[PDB]
Amino acid sequence: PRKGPAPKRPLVNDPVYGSQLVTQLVNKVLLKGKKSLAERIVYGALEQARDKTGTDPVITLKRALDNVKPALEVRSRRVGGATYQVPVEVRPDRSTTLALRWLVGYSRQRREKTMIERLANEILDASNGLGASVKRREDTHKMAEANRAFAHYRW
Amino acid sequence: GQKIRIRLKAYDHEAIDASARKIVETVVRTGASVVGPVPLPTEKNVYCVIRSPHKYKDSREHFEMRTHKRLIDIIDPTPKTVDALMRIDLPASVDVNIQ
Amino acid sequence: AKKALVNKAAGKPRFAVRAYTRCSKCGRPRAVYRKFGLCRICLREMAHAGELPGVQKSSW
Amino acid sequence: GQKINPHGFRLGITTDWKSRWYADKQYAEYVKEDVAIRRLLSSGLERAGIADVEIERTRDRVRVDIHTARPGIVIGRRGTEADRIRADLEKLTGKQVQLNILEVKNPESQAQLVAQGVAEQLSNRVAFRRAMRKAIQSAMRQPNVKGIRVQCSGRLGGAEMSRSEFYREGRVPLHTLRADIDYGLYEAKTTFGRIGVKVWIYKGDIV
Amino acid sequence: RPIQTVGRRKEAVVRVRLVPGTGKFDLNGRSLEDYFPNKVHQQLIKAPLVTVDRVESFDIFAHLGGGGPSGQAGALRLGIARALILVSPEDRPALKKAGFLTRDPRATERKKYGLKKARKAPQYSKR
Amino acid sequence: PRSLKKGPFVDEHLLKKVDVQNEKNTKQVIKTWSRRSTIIPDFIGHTFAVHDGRKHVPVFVTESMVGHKLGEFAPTRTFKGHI
Amino acid sequence: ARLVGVDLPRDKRMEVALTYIFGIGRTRSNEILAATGIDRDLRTRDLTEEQLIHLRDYIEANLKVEGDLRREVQADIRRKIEIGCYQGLRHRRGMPVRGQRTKTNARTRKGPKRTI
RNA sequence: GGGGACUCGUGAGAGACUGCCGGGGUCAACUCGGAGGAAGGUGGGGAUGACGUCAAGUCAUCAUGCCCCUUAUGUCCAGGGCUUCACACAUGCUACAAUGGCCGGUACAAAGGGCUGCGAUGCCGCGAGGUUAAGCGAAUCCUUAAAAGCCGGUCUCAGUUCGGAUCGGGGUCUGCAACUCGACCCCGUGAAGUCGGAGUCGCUAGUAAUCGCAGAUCAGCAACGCUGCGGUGAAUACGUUCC
Ligand SMILES: [Mg+2]
Ligand SMILES: [Mg+2]
Ligand SMILES: [Mg+2]
Ligand SMILES: [Mg+2]
Ligand SMILES: [Mg+2]
Ligand SMILES: [Mg+2]
Ligand SMILES: [Mg+2]
Ligand SMILES: [Mg+2]
Ligand SMILES: [Mg+2]
Ligand SMILES: [Mg+2]
Ligand SMILES: [Mg+2]
Ligand SMILES: [Mg+2]
Ligand SMILES: [Mg+2]
Ligand SMILES: [Mg+2]
Ligand SMILES: [Mg+2]
Ligand SMILES: [Mg+2]
Ligand SMILES: [Zn+2]
Repeated sequence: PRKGPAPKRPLVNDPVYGSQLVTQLVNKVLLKGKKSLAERIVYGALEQARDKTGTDPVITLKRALDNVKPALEVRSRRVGGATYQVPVEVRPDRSTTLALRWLVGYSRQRREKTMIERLANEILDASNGLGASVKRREDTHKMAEANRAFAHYRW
Repeated sequence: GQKIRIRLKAYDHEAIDASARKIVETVVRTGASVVGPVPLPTEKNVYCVIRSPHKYKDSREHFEMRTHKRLIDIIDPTPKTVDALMRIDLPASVDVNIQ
Repeated sequence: AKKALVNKAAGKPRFAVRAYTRCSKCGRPRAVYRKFGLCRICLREMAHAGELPGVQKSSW
Repeated sequence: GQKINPHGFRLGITTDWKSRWYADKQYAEYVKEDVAIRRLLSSGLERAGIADVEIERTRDRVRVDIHTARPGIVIGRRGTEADRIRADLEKLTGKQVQLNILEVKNPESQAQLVAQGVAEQLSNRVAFRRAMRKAIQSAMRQPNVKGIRVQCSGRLGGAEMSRSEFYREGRVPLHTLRADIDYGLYEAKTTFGRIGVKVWIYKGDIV
Repeated sequence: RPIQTVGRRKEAVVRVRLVPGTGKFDLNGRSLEDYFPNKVHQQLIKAPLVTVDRVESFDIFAHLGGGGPSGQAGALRLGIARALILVSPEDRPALKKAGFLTRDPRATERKKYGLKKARKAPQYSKR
Repeated sequence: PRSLKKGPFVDEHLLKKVDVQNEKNTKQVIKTWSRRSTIIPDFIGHTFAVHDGRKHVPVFVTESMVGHKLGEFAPTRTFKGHI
Repeated sequence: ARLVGVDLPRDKRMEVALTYIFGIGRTRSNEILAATGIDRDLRTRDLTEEQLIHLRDYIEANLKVEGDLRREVQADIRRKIEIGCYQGLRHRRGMPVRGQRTKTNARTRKGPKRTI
């Protein structure tokens, strides 16, 4: 707002996995207040995954998130008679949240029966670099690289 | 024993306490016994009224009612204090029951 | 409201389902309570005047 | 208007309810006749200058306290009008009544009387611009007045367009809850209509 | 004189009755796992305990009432946080740095008139 | 009154205007203002005059409509169309 | 597998598969499968011919089916039309018969929007 | 039975006041950060609407200056109307599903209401409901089982085991009376609706969202409206270029 940034909300360690990204991805998945439901979904995704991964599931999900992490986005601005976009660097806490928000949004429209294994194959194909959010990464990246010419308007 | 039970009731504070603690005390000087005043949870009745006489829904006023309940439960029964209990100048806003 | 109407409301109409309640002070046919027998405006100003006991404002 | 009643505010904080009783089931028909008794005592008695009316009611014995400016008219020739209003109250309530017309210890700092004085003088059709000033002077001669605001609204002398103006002095904190502020409002009756006279009188924080 | 601690989160009331023992958490005469099925709840059931590393002893007991699942979980966590310091006068700064003895005051605020909920407002419809 | 324990509801101001005519076997019409009486199988072939709100409409209870109410057969509001 | 003329699609379970019948719902299926002894959890592709005999008589002797409900419903709405009742007139004119609001509604009894 | 341990109830109070320490600032107002503290800088919310503006609204709460009727604009009663219907706008509820449908089992509340009443249990009816009747003017008894939630099974992407408008038939309750025009229940019937253009709205935390519960008015109720109570419960805010 006007008076500086607002304080962020801490998120405690997951009981199943000594990691925070699970606790935060489940909260992203959360809708209407079904923490229990979203949590069993995330856990079921990882526990379905370990069979086809062999690697530890949070290690696999980190591999996916390192792929789908944005670096430089295309934030808009209008100066004269024509609006255009500005390539701007994305700080990591925004970048990871945006990446896994894309994951949730495109796992809500992927083609299987239900979202448990939908998200499961999303995680594995993002750790292997083939997915829909994966291709969004390098299309948003190239859209911003094609507007790097306007990076000299950094507000 | 549990032969006499009163249910002093009123609308507000500093009336029930005065009517109980210092006016039912007039019996213990005769050798009786009370267990002290007993507070009872207070109800809260709520209304909501349109402020304007016409056309304004989004402006209201709230009016409420508190009725405070107390019990005493004097125990020791004595024949010469029944009349004493009957002859008590209760304050105007306090009502008394006998059980 | 109208004086004939307040008289009708105060009377004993046939077919008791027909009986209704008006304001105790102005005869308003709407927004009248039962524990108060008194409409909304003529309850507001009466309670502000404090002429009916046990009433105040609130804040929770 | 946009000002709430200071009485409505400080009811239970600074000031007290005019009527004190208890009821659960027959409160409605106590209020029914309470409004009637206020109509009765406010109808035909305006000369006495009513200040306020207390009602007490306890197990079929009622006590009607009345504070007015002049206890003289209502009593009359040693009980020629007090018993008259007692009888017209008996035939109304069906209940033995302890009527007690006491006093107002000073009828010039007590609002709900300043308003009626100003209103009667307006009905007498002399300048409200002298009325409000003399109310100010009469209200600054008591040992305990830290402020008074007088406000009159209406046609105010046959003007085709109404107007509402106020005078004040001292401090009258209507937004302060610890402020003893007594409010009065009376409807002056005149040849061209009705004039609102509202007075706030501040008598210290609290005692 | 055995201890008696009271814990609450938003309405839930728990009455913790710490006893030195072997570890047996029968809240309201019922087991942790079957009472609260949420791993989210039974991390914080023992989080104040694992903070001081005294899990394997001092079995507790509490009467549950009011609110919901997260309310009862927070109530019990507050109860244990204010329970350990009565039998040990040395873990107070550690528990305070952990920030578990805080009551966590967060109440649902009232609905206000002119709105569809506490803050949710009716549709504007400028014209 | 729509409950199958208290029977139907038929106006007593109508019952003894229809029975005294059924007994002497006449088909005179009774000019009535009762939209609420439930027609029972005692007005078969009989002609009523119902008050819809402005005038009267005749109704001829032939053989089957007897299972409805008198006020159902009385159009009151007058609408034809906006054009 | 034509049961009575509704031709149940295969790969379906009894308790809902019977509900496609015009006149037999889920609560009805709870008794068509109760008085015949046919379990709720089954595949209709595994339906025995002897069992289809066991319900080829119970339905026709204790229930009522396609045709002899449609005929009845058109018959009595036709009766309301012919008797000149309020409901019959309303049904002819196509706006709601149960006293529904006819000012910003009645779209279900009428058609799509007209926008005169 | 018993006990003042605890809760809770509700009375009196204490505590939060830049109070103390570190830094900056004329040593000021103040400001950043810490110790203690449940709460830290106004702890959160509410009540609170300065002078006035809109000849803003209300002559239909009430009062009222002038104008107007008196076999009528007064007044009583039965009906019908204020609920209509080619359209248009406004505010809402249900949906268009698998973060779900259904079956079964199984937990965790808050606030209110009750004598013209709450109807515990038992029995009858599939159910709305019906009957006997205990207790309760209520921290006692009823309302009351809260619902979303968890476990297991079925359903398997379909205009469906979605949706529940719509219609026929049969009913309960209230009310003298249910057609105009009440609510609730059962069976079968099973529309539009597959996420809504231009445009536009609300929301910064126990919030949005979502889920029930309660009340006023009220015999009954179109209660999806209004005011309240609580369960679960979020994501974002770099910042002021733009609106
Ligand atoms: Mg202020
Ligand atoms: Mg508006
Ligand atoms: Mg105007
Ligand atoms: Mg106007
Ligand atoms: Mg007039
Ligand atoms: Mg009439
Ligand atoms: Mg209307
Ligand atoms: Mg279940
Ligand atoms: Mg049964
Ligand atoms: Mg399931
Ligand atoms: Mg359905
Ligand atoms: Mg369709
Ligand atoms: Mg679809
Ligand atoms: Mg009601
Ligand atoms: Mg009524
Ligand atoms: Mg809520
Ligand atoms: Zn009134």
